[PDB]
Amino acid sequence: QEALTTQYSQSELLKNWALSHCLALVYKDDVVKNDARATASAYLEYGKQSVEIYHEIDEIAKKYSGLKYNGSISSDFNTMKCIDFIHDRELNELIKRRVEK
Amino acid sequence: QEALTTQYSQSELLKNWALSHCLALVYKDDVVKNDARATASAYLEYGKQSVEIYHEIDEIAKKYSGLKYNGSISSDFNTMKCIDFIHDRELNELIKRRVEK
Amino acid sequence: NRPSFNEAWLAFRKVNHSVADVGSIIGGNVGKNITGGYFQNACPIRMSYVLNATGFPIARNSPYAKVSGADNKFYIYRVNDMIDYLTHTMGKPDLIVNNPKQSDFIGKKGIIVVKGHGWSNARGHVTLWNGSICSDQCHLGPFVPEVGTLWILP
Amino acid sequence: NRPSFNEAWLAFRKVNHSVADVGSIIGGNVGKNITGGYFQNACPIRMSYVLNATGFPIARNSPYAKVSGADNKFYIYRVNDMIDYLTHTMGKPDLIVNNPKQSDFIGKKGIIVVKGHGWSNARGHVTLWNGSICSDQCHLGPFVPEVGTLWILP
Repeated sequence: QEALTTQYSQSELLKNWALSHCLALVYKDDVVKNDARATASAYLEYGKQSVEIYHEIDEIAKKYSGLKYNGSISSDFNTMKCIDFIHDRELNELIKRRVEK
Repeated sequence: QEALTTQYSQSELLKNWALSHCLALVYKDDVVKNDARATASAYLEYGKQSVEIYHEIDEIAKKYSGLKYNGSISSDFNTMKCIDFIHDRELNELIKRRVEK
Repeated sequence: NRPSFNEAWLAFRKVNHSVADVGSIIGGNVGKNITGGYFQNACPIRMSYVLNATGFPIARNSPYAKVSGADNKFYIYRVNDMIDYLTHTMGKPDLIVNNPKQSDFIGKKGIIVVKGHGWSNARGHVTLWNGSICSDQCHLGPFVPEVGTLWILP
Repeated sequence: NRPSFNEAWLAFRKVNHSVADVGSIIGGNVGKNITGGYFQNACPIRMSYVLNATGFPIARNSPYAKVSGADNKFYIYRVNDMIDYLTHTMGKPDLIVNNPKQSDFIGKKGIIVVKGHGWSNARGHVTLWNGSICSDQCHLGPFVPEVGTLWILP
């Protein structure tokens, strides 16, 4: 199966990059980190934007990846940091602002 | 930090559940799987829907989690299955249809 | 009326285990959902077990999401639902404490509800309290309790 | 004109390693981005290394996304950009093959582009070809080649 990678709009690719890259930050396991890294690079391939936009998405991602989340069940809730991240107003505004459409 | 969990609308919670649950399916590492499982349960907590809607979201998730994705770099692209999954038309329609708003 | 304290405390212990073990103990749709990983917070499931075991079973047509166990009895799986269920079946609470601490509950025993902020998976918790400790004390910081509620069990 | 084949093949070997190693070899912003995990596909970076090393450097104002190495030369990091760059600098391709197979390219050597479907991270690949094998053969099934393009290197 070929993935849906070529079907995404430019801002969808940037949102997809944001999510996968954030997952690459929060998870410790190498196989998982590499997987998320590899997945993010696919969205970078199809982007029309300069590398600095991804650096900036990473700047915003690190404000979530550094958070400590707690619950009444045992977990660091790493996955949730990245889900909270992709709803971030500054992230969506950054993407909407972009110079390279 | 408390996560943003209580700020999500009902369909946003279902979308967040879909993503995290799919990540729980595709990754092999226990710590990562547990984390994604724990994260999904948080979105279930705040839902107003019966358990069968999550069972159905899982039915659709398994059509992506079972896919084989390939590339010119070494990876199973597991993360990408779940990103493709959350853009799924049947998933979004299932959520929009829901009996329990 | 209300479950006796002694029977409630005893019942809770049977399911005071990891959520996976709780699923094995209870079986049926509870077990299937825990095996599938759909349920990870055993808190409202344990409370349901207590009510079911002590002669105060959760009614099938109760307006809360629930699944059956191998016993064909019903298990509420959301904390908020479990809390609301108790508010509607238990009568007037015996102690309501704003900004509570454990020391406010010393000398009294029954069903405790704490609601607060700081948790990412829930608005609060429901457990048993024997006047000194909670029944799930071994499973329990960043949670800031806003309201503590106790229904005394005889 | 074009990079000599021998110099191109030699240059490619210096960077025929894991993308992490490629980052260590090249350094500068290439290395920083690979260390940060932003670049995972070394394919267009290796091709850039070849052009830079053989006297055909990628121009700074070339209309493609690029980063500098420790050498202060420029490295294109998208496969599609690398392909398009070649189309615009290399002149008329020497072989264009619809639905290509490796046997269509036997006896000729230079820069090969294959475009096809089946990959989730790219529309194709760019590498060197010596008449028998690709320079990155050791790093390379579900890819179905649609078009094969060769620029002969002397």
